[PDB]
Amino acid sequence: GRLMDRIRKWYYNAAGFNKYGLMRDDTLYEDDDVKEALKRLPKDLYNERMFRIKRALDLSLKHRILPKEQWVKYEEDKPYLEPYLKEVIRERLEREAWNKK
Amino acid sequence: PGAEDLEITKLPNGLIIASLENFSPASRIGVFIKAGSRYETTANLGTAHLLRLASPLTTKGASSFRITRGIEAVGGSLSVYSTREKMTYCVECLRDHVDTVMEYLLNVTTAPEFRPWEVTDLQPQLKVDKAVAFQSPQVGVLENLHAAAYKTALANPLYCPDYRIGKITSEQLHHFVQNNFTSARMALVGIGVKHSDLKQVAEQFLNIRSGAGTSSAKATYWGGEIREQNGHSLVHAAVVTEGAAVGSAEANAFSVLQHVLGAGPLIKRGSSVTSKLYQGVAKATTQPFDASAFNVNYSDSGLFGFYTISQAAHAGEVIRAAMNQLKAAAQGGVTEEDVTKAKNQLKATYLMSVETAQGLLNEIGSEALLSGTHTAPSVVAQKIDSVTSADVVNAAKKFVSGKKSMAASGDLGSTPFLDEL
Amino acid sequence: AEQFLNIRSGAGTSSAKATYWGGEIREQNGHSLVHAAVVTEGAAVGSAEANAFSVLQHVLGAGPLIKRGSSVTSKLYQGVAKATTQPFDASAFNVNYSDSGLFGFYTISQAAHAGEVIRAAMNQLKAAAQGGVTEEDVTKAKNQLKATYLMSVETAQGLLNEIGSEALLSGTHTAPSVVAQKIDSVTSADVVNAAKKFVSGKKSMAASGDLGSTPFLDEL
Amino acid sequence: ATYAQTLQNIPETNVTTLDNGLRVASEESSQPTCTVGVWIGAGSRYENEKNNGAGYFVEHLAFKGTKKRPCAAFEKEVESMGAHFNGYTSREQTAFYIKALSKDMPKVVELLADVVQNCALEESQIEKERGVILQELKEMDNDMTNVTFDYLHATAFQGTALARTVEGTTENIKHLTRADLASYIDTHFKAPRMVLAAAGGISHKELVDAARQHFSGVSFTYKEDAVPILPRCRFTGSEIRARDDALPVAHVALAVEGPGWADPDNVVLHVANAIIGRYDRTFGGGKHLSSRLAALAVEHKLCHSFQTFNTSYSDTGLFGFHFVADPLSIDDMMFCAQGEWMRLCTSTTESEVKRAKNHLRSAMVAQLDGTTPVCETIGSHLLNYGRRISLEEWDSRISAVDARMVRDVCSKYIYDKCPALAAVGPIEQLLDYNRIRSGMYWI
Repeated sequence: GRLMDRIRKWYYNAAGFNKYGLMRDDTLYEDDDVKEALKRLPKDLYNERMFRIKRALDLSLKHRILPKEQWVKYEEDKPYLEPYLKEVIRERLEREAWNKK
Repeated sequence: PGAEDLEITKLPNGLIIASLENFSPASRIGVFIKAGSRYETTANLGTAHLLRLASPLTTKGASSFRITRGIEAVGGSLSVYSTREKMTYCVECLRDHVDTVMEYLLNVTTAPEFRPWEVTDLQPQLKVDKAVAFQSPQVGVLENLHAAAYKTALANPLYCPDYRIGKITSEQLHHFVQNNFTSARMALVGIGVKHSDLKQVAEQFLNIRSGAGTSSAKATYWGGEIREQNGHSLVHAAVVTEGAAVGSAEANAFSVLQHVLGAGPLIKRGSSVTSKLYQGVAKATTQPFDASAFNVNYSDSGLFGFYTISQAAHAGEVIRAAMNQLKAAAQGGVTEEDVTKAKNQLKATYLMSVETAQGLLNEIGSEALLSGTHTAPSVVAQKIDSVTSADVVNAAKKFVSGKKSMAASGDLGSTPFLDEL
Repeated sequence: AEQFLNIRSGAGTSSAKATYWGGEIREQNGHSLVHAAVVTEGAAVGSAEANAFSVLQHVLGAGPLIKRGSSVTSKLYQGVAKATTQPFDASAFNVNYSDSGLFGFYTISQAAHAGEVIRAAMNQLKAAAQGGVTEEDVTKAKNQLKATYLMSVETAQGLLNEIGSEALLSGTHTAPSVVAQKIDSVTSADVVNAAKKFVSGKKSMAASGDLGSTPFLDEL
Repeated sequence: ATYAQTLQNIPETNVTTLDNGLRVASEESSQPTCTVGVWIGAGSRYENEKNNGAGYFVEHLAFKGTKKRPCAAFEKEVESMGAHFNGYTSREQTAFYIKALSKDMPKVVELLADVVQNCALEESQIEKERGVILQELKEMDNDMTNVTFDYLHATAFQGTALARTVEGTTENIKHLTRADLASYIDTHFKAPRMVLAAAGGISHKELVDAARQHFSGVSFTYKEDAVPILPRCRFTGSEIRARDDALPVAHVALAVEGPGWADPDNVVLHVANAIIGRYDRTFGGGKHLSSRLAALAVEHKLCHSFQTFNTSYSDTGLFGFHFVADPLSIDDMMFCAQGEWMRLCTSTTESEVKRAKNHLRSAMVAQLDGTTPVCETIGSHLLNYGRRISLEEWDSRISAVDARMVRDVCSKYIYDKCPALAAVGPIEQLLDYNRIRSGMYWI
């Protein structure tokens, strides 16, 4: 219910990846599925995700963060990759099952 | 159980259903459509070509993976043949798996998704597919012919032009499918199947609206001249003039004027004596060659003339001699007998071309889509011989008089220009 | 040249006189701008009928003389402007070859306004074939031509190429004074005549771009 | 009307023999048109070293007229009735057949018989077909796939009769005499070794009549009635490498000796070949094709095409594969290829065979898609398998197969065998027989 639904917002501010300007999806570790997903991202969505990351890294080399104002907000975080990735993992399970079969 | 019979329902929306149980151990279902490279515009060129290769891509119901693994699992096959105005998606499996191979056939033609990535990962294949086909200079002069013979629609190339490789979008694919694969333009034929089933399916699974949607811009005639100097030692050439259209009773005249001048040998390594044109060219050149009667029948127009393959040097004499031999036939040079033999070669050719499941389903389909009917092989027999020694000599004139188009590729240095014949 | 130069002498192989065809090559290629050139047999080099076209050239317009100009002294230009709304350019094409020549116009226009631009480019050439040439347009075109020539010979390259060309096609050398006469010895007639010879003779054409809106030679 | 049944409905093929030995057979359909031809069991394997290319020099004159009717008369008489005359000649099986209206069924038979018995052999035509063959060899030589299979035989059966090309040598074609062509027809084109086959809308009985009438062979001694047995061909595990780094792509073919028509295993072998199948640049399937090798081929761009093959002969055979590729990927392809063979002898699954069977079944039916094809089946069945093998039968045999069977059979003809190799083109990357050989075991 609305329990872990406010916990989530807590955890989200706890992680702090928004202090760098990264969407929750910019932090996913790039395994095989994630990699495929990212190749399916539309030109612009990919170029934006890139800048966000190339900027976060530059922050990390400098040992700074974004001025409080620019921080991503729990509700304004676009899960731009989540759906693609879901499909990639979907297509995959099909194959996997179809081959033992 | 002997020979049953060719039923052919004609549903509300305008979707035709032509079946025929012949009890072969194998079925061959096929969706014929009135789509093609002639509904293309300068803006979406080659979107027809790509749609032809995009047949194995994911659909709303089956995945790119499962479609191939699905059909392969039953020794099945999917294929897509197309002309400047007629696409033919069709499967073919063993009787017991018609249900299986159907799902995909239906899913492919009606529920395509054309996903951005799959689509753009596929566009490099246009580069290939077009390179292999273009190995036959035969298909090289035909492209340029239709270009010179028209100003629009049919003038559109059958293989995606180069500059447009990699610039086609998912929309162009979608929009071309939404505005052409309309139930009114679609016919779901089939062989080795009982009409009650082929029908049962067409109504329960086929959605897509009807009505021609977008209509092809009537093909204006041009009468061009495209020459392709390219070194290649053999000069291929095709000189033609507007012939007849799909159906016209004047076209059966050309089909007979075809076999009268010669339409490709019937005896391995033969000399084709029954071929006016061939014999005529022989009596002119000394070295190897080949020449024939070219005849194309399109919905709102047609083409007709000859085609020559000769050595670069004897291209002159071969092409000119190929003309005089067509004029001499326009001036009473046709025996009442040449017309009787040509009538048989034509009945034969037709009668044989329908022995192979593919050629048969393509006979039933084509007709059951351009009139929702079906002439008996007995009625078509009449139309053939109901051609007089006149009609022939007339078609021959219509050629010598009408404006001519021309296509040629090779070391054209010795080939003639249209304004010299 | 003497003490050092050598090699064979005498014509050697001779070029096979250029027959005229009057073709139509269209190159569909997407490119947003449709370039087109419609021409007809023009005059040969050194021939009399040349000067006339050279003057019929500057009369219809031969490329702007004022940066970002509007070229009013250009019939063809002005004519095309009064027809299309969007950007473009159109000019007087003139080639002088040994045993033949070319002449006509050239148009650069958007793919959609290619029709109107090319057609408007024609009527504007016919209207000049039917007395549409002032005795004055002919006097101005005569200067622009003396100018263009007089300037092209300031650069060492252009000069050596002037001396050469002539000293090779006749082993002579007209004075810049004699060439001046030939220019103005052109009557308001000769001009209207060249303009006709164009509308009457057989035409050739070349075009490349999104030709979807460009016309076929048999529509002009 | 389930598959199962439509299979047993097909009209049986009737066979009847004359006193001379000729065998007549056909499959009757309600087809208005049809095909009839005589399938002679005599090719190049039957030729010796001095007459290599007669069976071919003959196949060229079998249409330039007979004694009864010269060139123009023969051709004209055929063309004018809309019939299609054409044929061929292989290492051990020639054939001439005509496609025509069911009406001319009898008029055709007379024509066929007049070519196999009274071929003209006008010596004016022989010095013309000489230049023509000599010219077709220049064309055929630039056909890699062929230059390759010939070389394959040429070394796989080296030292024997099978190791000869069908077209024969250049010296033979330049010198073969009227005499030899004559003597070749005389010695080989004989009734007991021929088979008049036909299919479509024709009466078996009327056919057999027309035969009795024009195929009037006379046999006195036992010699004439005997069907010679050919001296066996020895298989040699070897290789022939024809290199030319100037050709665009390389061609490679690898094979082991096959059993030969007779053996039932040929079925299993074809099932096996279905599991691996074939591929080529334009297959839409792509990375999803069920054929493991086709997948890899696609993933890594291993080739332009590849194909399994089970060529059979009377007493022997060639079971292998052929791929075309770029100079720089020949190695990996060859590697993956042998790999898939080993996967056959050791770990074939039931899933793979199931599909394999269904794919074979359909190809088995597409074999009979026309009158020409059905006629070809009948012609070659009697000539090779003895009688005719029905689809209902074939299908029973194809169903009998399973994993264990495939493994046990592929292991029988493939595992640890010394293969024959033929490479043509820029084949530097592919190398050492010793290596390829070690690819024949373990997985």
